[PDB]
Amino acid sequence: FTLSLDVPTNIMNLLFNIAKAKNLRAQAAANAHLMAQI
Repeated sequence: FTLSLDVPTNIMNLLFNIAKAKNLRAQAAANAHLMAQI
């Protein structure tokens, strides 16, 4: 990334999605250590 100033639409969407899925699974699989078992 250009000195940390590399957040284009092609990246933003990806980053937004990554953070989206990463946080989802983080607060799901890492919050109750059994919320992602079903």
